[PDB]
Amino acid sequence: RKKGKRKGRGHAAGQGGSCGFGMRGQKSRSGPGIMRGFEGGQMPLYRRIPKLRGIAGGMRAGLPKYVPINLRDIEVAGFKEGEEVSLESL
Amino acid sequence: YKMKTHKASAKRFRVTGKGKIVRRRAGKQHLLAKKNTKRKNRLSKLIQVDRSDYDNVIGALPYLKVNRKV
Amino acid sequence: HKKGAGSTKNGRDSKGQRLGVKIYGDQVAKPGAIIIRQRGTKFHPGKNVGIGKDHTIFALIDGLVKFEKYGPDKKKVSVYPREIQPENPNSYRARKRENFRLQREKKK
Amino acid sequence: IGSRQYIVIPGRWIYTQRLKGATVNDKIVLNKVLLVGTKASTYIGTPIVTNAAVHAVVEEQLLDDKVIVFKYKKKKNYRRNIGHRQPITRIKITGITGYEDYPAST
RNA sequence: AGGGUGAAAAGAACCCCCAUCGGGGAGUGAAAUAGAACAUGAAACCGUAAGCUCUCAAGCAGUGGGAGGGGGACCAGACCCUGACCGCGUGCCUGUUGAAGAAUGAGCCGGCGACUCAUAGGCAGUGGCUUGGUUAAGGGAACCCACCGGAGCCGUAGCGA
RNA sequence: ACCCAGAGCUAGCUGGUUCUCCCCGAAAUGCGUUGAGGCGCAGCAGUUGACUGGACAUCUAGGGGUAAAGCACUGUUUCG
RNA sequence: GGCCAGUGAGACGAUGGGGGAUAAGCUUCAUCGUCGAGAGGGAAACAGCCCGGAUCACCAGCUAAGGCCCCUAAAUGACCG
RNA sequence: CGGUAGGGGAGCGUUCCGUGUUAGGGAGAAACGCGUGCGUGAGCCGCGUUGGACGAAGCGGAAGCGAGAAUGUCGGCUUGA
RNA sequence: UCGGAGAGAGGCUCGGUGAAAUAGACAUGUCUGUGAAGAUGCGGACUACCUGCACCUGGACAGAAAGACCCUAUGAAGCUU
RNA sequence: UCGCCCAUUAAAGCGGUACGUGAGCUGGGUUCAGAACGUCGUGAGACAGUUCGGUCCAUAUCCGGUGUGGGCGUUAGAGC
Repeated sequence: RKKGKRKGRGHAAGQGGSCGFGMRGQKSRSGPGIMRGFEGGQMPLYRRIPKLRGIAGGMRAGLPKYVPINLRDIEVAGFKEGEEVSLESL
Repeated sequence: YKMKTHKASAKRFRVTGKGKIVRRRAGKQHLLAKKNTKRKNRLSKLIQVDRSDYDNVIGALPYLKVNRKV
Repeated sequence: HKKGAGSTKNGRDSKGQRLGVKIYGDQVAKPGAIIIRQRGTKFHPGKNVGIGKDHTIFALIDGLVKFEKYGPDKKKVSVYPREIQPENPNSYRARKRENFRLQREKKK
Repeated sequence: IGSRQYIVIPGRWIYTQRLKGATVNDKIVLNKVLLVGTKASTYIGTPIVTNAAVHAVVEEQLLDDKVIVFKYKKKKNYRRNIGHRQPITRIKITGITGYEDYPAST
C-alpha cells in the first residue's frame, strides 16, 4: 500500500501550488486535454499513412479456424492407448 | 466508461506475432509513372513505426497486445 | 516622418544538402559504405571502389580508405584491406576493460 | 582544545566541543598550554611551554541550546527550517602544574 | 438570518441609590468569576493597572553585540522583561530576461474555500494460485460472509488482403 | 426586454491551488503546424532495467578553402 | 530500452559576422562565460564584470579577487622616477 | 549534500472506523490559554489554572484531511474621526 | 484695466447627535547618485526638538472603473453584398 | 503654440521643469453616440478632408508648504 499524492498541499510535500503542471497553457487548465494522437495541426500519423491492404473496405480479417494443437504439446499429457485424442479428452 | 478503440487509427497499425507495431509506407497510390522501379519496391513493404510515435499509437487504441521490448 | 518600407525581392535558398566526405582517409569501411557524396568528380574513383550515378564513391570490399594523388592536379580514392591487426593485453585500454569487467563480476 | 583558545584558571569550569571518547566523570590533562601567568608571568618561545600540562576533570556532555538554521530565498517558495543542537562538553579545571622554564617579566 | 440559565424557576421576598433603566447587599443554588444581553468563551478591536523606556531625531522596524534599570513567596557565573549606543538588513505573494519596486493582489481577525469519484487502458509495488489462472450475473435465517455458479475472459501458432 | 430552464454552456485566456525533511535537477533550441503568448516529436530532467567501456590529458593520420596572402583566372583600377 | 516531467518569451558580456548610421540597455545567427535557478567577498549603491560554488556548529586559523590617511579591517611602509 | 520549473524517497498532524461498552476520567476528560522538556521539522510530551464530561495509546484502516494571498466568500471589528 | 466694500448661507469656536470612499505593515525628510532606465524605504551628503489647529494642493506613478484607444482570441453580437 | 500686422518701447531673448502646473481653473482644438458637404465604397460604411451640436468628480491620511499654538528642553525658578 503506497500512499498516493494528495497534490497541492504545501511546497514541502513537493507537488504544490500549480501541482506539477508548470506554468499556464493548454495542459495546465482544468478539463479534457486534447485529442490523443493529435500532432498539433500537423497531419497526424494515423491520417497520413495508407491502411493495411485488406482492411480498407470489406474483407474480414483472417480469423483463425481449427484450434491448433501440436504433436509436441500432446506428449506432455500422457495416456498409453490414448483413447480418441479429440475435442472431448483434451 | 470502457475505452472505445480509435478505429480511425487502428486500421493503419497492425501488430506482428512477436508484438511490434507495423504500418504501410506512404507515397505509392498515384503519380507512379514518374518514380523509379527501385523506389516503388521500398514503398511496397511494411516496417515498424518509429520509437518516437509509439506513444500516440498505443495511446490511441488500447487493445493491441503490443510489446515495447521488455 | 512615418515613411513606407520597401519590400525585398530576395529571401529564397535550399537547405544545405549534406555533401562531402563521409568516410575519411585511413579509416574503416564496408562492402557498400558511402565514402563521398560529391556534386561532381572532385575526387575520382580508384581501385576496389565503386562509383555511382551521382558520382557517389563507395567501397566494394573491407579495409581502410586511401586518398591517393592522381597525376596532373586531381585526387583518387582507393580501398585497401589490412593484413594483421595485433592486440596486446599489456596496454591501457585492455587493462581497463578487464578491470571494469572484473569489477562488474565482483559486485554481482 | 578544539582548535580554539581559552584563558583558563584553576577551580573554575569551561564549555568546549564534545570530547570524543571522554566519560562523564573522568579527569584529563590538556597538553597544549600556550601561556602561563602569575606575579612573574612566562610566555613561550615555540608553542607549549615545555613540560607544562593543565589538569582538569570532565563534568557532563550535554548538548547546546538550539540554534535555528533557516534557508530562505525571495519569492521562490524556498522556506527551509532546520534546528541544530551542537554537542558540547563541560570541564572543570583543578590545577595548573608549574612551569619551570623561560622566566620573563621585568 | 436568528439553537444550548439550571437537575429543579428554586428566575432574586426584604433593604439601600432611585421617576425609570440598571446597580450593590440579602435570599435561593453544587456554581450567580450560571442573573435572563444568562453554558465552554480563541483572535482582531477597545481599555485599566504595574516593570523598564523614548522630546537632536533619519526609521520594512528586525537581527549580532549589549550600557543602565527591573524580577520569580524557590539562596543560579543560570533564566526572563526592558533596552543607552554600534554594526548589518531593498515587506510578502503572483510573475518575469529582469520586480524594494512607483507592476498585480490583500483594511485587520476568525471560519468556509480547489487534481476528487465511477468505470475502463497502460505501467510499477505487493500478495495468491502455477494440476494454467479467474469467475460475471445470479443464488445466501438480507448487507458483509461461508459455500455454490466455469457462461465468458486472459495465456497455449504463426503467416498472408 | 426581463424571468426560469438547457447549464457546473465553453474560455488553447487571467487569477488561485493549504503540513515537514532528505536526494537528484532542467529549458527558454530545431522541426511542423488557420501556428506564432497553444500543441506535437526531437533536444535537455527524474526514475528503473539492459549493454558495454569511455571521460579528462598528450600524440599521430585524414579531407577541407576560412584568416592571411596573391593578381595566373573572373571583375575592377591608376600611371607610363 | 521501460515508466513518467517541465521546457519550447530568454537576458547580458567576449569573440566571428550579417542588418542598422560598423547609432542603440537595438535586432539576427554562430562559438563560449555568467544570470536565469547562486548566496558570500571586491566593485560607494549596482541580475548579467572580477573572485568563488552556501550540509550544519566554533567569540579559531590561512588565503582569492581587491586593498593598508579618517569615515571603515590592514604600512601617515620602504627605495627610484 | 546551492538550487526555480520539475521528478524520486522518508515522515508529521486532522476527523471518523476496527481493536474498545479498553485505562484514564466530577479526587476533573474534551477544550482554552502557558512551559528555563524533547525532534531535522511538520509536531510531540508533562504542567496546574479557567473549564465541566468525555475519551489516549499501540497495531491497523478511510477521507468533506492541513490555507496568507483567488478585486475569493460569511461573520465580527477597526481606520478616516 | 484692477481691484475694493458690504448683506446673507457656510467655513471657525462651544455644546448635542454622528457618517463615508480608503487602508500589506507603516517609527512615512531635501539634494543628487543608483536601480524594471521617474525612490520617505538602496549609496553618499545635507537638513531637521516632540505634538496639535487653521489654511494650500506639488508628490504618494493619490482615490474612483481587471483601458472604452491599440493589438491579440481559429472570442461574442449587430449590419452589408 | 507658432506666425503676420497696428501702436508702442530700454528691450519686446530662447529653453528645462510629465512640450512645469486639470485631486488648482478653463474646454475653443483633438479621440464617442446625431446630422451634413466633397470624395472612396455594389453596400453596410469609410476619409490627421471639412462642417454644426455635444455631461471635466474630490470632505487632505501621509510627505510637502503658508500661518499659528501647546508640551517639553535650555540643569534652581522667574520678569525684562
